[PDB]
Amino acid sequence: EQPEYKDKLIKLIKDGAISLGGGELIVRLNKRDMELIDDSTLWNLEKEVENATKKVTVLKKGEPVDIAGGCIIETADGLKSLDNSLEAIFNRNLNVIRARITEKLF
Repeated sequence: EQPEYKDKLIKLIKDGAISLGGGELIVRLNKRDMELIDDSTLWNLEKEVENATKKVTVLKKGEPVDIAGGCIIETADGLKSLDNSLEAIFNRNLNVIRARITEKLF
């Protein structure tokens, strides 16, 4: 299989849910290799979406990305960029500042 974190992708879209507070956010997934994959179980994706929030989320366009799908709203009042590159190039930005916070304002 090798697709062990292919359920992490769903654990990432669900993470973006509450972090968006989205009713209908047309989730633009991580290319076709995800646009055919993550949107194979559709009513299983929109489960906890209408739960904690208000309404259910339906994925749409399949724009080529990295590893994780950025869930941007149709009524573009907001745009959560939960990509892999915005989590792995952002996780360093967390540490580089935190290493800078090992002396700052002393």
